Amino acid sequence: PTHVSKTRKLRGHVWRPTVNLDRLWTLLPNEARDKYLGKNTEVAPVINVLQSGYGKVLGKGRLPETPVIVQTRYVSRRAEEKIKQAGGVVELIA
Amino acid sequence: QQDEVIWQVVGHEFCSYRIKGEAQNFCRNEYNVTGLCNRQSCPLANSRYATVREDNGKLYLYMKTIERAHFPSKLWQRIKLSKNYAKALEQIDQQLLYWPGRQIHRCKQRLTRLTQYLLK
Amino acid sequence: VNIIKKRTKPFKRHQSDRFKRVGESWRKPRGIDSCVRRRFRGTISMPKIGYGNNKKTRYCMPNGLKAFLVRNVSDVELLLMHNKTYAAEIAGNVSARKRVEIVEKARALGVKVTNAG
Amino acid sequence: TKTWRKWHVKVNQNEKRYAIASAVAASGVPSLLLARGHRIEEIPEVPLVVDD
Amino acid sequence: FNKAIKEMLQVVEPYVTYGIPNHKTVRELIYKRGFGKVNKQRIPLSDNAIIEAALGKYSILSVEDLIHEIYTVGPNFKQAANFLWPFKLSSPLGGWRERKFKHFIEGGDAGKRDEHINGLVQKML
Amino acid sequence: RSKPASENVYLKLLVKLYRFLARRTDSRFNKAILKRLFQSKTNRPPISISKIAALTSRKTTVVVGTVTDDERMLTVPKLSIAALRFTKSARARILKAGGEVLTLDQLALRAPTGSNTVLVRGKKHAREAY
RNA sequence: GUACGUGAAAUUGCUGAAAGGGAAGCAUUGGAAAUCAG
RNA sequence: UUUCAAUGGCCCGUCCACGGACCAAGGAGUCUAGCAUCUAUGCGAGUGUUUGGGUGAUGAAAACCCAUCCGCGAAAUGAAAGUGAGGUGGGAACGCCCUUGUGGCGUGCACCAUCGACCGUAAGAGCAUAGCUGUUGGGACCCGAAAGAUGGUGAAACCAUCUAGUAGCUGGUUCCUGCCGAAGUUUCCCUCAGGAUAGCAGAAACUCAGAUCAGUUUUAUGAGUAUGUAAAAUGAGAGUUUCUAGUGGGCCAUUUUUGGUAAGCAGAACUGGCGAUGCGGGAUGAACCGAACGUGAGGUUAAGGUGCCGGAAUGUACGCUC
RNA sequence: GAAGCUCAGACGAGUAGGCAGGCGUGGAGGUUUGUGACGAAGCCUUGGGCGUGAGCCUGGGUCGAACAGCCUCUAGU
RNA sequence: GCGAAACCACAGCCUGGGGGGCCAGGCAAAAUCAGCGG
Repeated sequence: PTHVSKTRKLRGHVWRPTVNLDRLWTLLPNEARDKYLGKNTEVAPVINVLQSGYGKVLGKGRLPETPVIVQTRYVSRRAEEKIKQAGGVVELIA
Repeated sequence: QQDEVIWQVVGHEFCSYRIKGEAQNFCRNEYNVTGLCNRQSCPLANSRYATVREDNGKLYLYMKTIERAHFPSKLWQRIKLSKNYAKALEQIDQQLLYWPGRQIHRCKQRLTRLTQYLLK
Repeated sequence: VNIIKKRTKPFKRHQSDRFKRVGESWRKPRGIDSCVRRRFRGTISMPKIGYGNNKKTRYCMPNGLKAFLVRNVSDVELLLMHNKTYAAEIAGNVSARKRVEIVEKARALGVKVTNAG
Repeated sequence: TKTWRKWHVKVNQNEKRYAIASAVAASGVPSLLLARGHRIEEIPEVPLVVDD
Repeated sequence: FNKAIKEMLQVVEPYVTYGIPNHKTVRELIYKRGFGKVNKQRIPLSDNAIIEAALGKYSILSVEDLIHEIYTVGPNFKQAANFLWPFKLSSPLGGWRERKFKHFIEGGDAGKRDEHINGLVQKML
Repeated sequence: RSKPASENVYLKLLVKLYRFLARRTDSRFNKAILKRLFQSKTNRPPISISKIAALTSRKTTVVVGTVTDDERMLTVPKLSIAALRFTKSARARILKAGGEVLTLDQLALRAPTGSNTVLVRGKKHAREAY
């Protein structure tokens, strides 16, 4: 815009990405949330955090109490026990 | 969507009926009653209106409604007046009594100068 | 309401008289000792907003009508509402055939034409 | 004048689609059609659909 | 006119002439030049409703009550005189003494001239 | 600011509606809303659905600005919100899981004087480097 | 009319009008003459 | 329009000096990359299609659609292994009263605080685009300096390139009106030039309807007619945190003042006004006397004046002088 | 024309700088059922009108083929 | 008969006061030729 300029009005004057437990349940499809969360079923979900872009899970947030299996390359010391009272286990990738 | 959002499009600056002059602006639309870019005048802007025009030594009034406002072919309803001047004033104002009467003055004014044009 | 113009004579640029290269059009001086900019005695007068004319009588000819420029007859039909306050002015390039159409139409509509001749 | 001026301008694809939806919707308001300049005082109805 | 105004008018002694107004001078000034600071505006006292709408709390209703509160210097002198926009007077009819900027006692026209303000304000209206 | 800096024609309708309410009622709600419609985008930061849920359980909720969504929280309470805009995720969560969403023109129809409405705001920090 | 579309200004010649005693130019206000409008 | 009369009017730009014989055309803050702020638009824990692929028969270099990736954000901290997250006060708005109201009563967003904790977290706010402005780099607003380098042509000079070489500097820099409007100086840091913080000028976001301020003076003093201090008169709505310009010259006159002498002086501290300012008077005038300026009408003044030039008493009264 | 209308009061110097609103220039998209050999654009004029202003419109003359108002885009303005 | 160029803000009378332009005075008649100061 050379019409609105100031010269116009001057003419004439001189690799470990992080995820947390609060976000953990969102990585799973919205459909299976409605059939694994809040329902007592023998089969537990699998949340392969690796296959979404993270290598480590951190301990932020609270946990819904459904036992859940989480696949991670890495896990915080205070992340893994938080899922223990949640009933799930960390499964470590080779 | 409705009369005010259409107003801020057709009315305010760009239309195919606007004439901006030395310090003000007119409204070329035939169905206008003042010739000015005003809400109480612009039909593109507003719902039902009434205004008069001249044809070959004769006058005609145009009217519109709201249920029909989406069907432009028969949107305007015309009535032909070819009897007399003072009769035309009464034929117009009588049909707009159930109608808000703020613009009866403008309507009655228009017939007079249309009649004056026929004389002159 | 009548007309009063706060000033009739135009504004001429300083030294416009002295030089042909200096136009007869107003440019505000920028010198820091310019007697014209410092508004000395007997110097030319700089335009101010104080000279502005009355709002109710602005853009009005000495007969109280605002000049509306007319190109064809469909423009004169617009002045139908405002014959008592606007004067129709014919555009300067309208041919002789159209010009008489406009003047005759304006005469029928009772709209004054500034340059009917 | 150089040839490596900025000739083309990036626009978010979403506001491109907002613009089309807005302009399509405005294509279905008879009043907006008249100001745009279309002599459709005798068009049967808006939007004017025709047989296949 | 109190003790805190004695020195008020000594520091600007050469710039002001001040004196004691009689009844007539106080009367004419408000009647002919009476503008009340209303809503931060200089509205003339065209009628008593303007004063009441502004000074109703202080039991001041009409101009004369306002004149009375001024002349007698009542309990509400501060609010009334603060409500009075500084009177804008005209350069006196007939002019001043030649050397206007000397002290009045010395043949000038500055400073305390006592009652003679009542002989001057007539020229200034 | 006497008018918003946006050429949004729909915003000028909200201001026009809420310029009428500002001068024609004693509702201090209306004056507050009208002033906040004038403020820029930087001064109308987003509020979250969760934060609203916390603030209601800590009445129609009114926030000028946007109401985003919080994916961290799962089961949304019943809420009645009225905001300038809603993100698609937030609107689905409020509507499907419980209550309903409103708008400032509807909210004026509901509570022209703002009776029984809570006027929340979002953390005005942006980046805040130091 | 080939010194060729339009043909500005500086610049010059004539014609008409006007003023000019060691400046002119300009400004405000009016007269005189010229001219225009409503 | 032209001329005439009355009053007025130093030649413009630039920094005395330099430029200007006259005219027409040309002629200077541009494009672009990065960054920063602000406003708008789209979306929102996301966001960005335009490297590509698809597709487009009618302008197919456009529009339209999209796969995997990737950028920024979604978590920090340590140098690194590694590890890796409240209640009190006010307070915006609402409800509530007693019966208005006041006030009380709840409710408390933002934010501010105190007073608390968790490893910065504490219920994420960004991403893209366009615009404005600032700044840095590119020829970098336009013009302009003495050398040099390469490769040549003559007999060190010459020629075309590098080359739009180098600027701390010189000169110029193009339309109008309106609003607001300074500093012209302390502070420090500082090898060097400067850098500063502050003040003056603004723009946005938030408190009390205040006894909150004041180039003011009082009240009370205490001490030495003065001095400072704290605590009624008068006026005014007073505030604050955040950033962004411009400025840090000098001249004139007063106060003391110590050092001075044919006599000037010499030196500070201090105060103003001019510096950005026309106007009346002083015959003429940078600082003197008046007065701060929209465009006009009438009235009336200031300083200065009333013999004539010259608007206004060849006024009144009492005196001195050849 | 809610960007409007209406009542009221105060204020008007202004360099550095700060701030808003407008006038003109070449091209682009849209629009005006726009102007034109019955004379476009230009140019001239002791012709007129408008605006505080940049500027605009017009009468007459000259002239011969294209031009403009409005909303917006762009700059070798 | 042929026929330049430098140069050119505008010009050109002196005394006194602040220089040729300002203030107060003295004066003030065209057009020109020749020698020649500043």
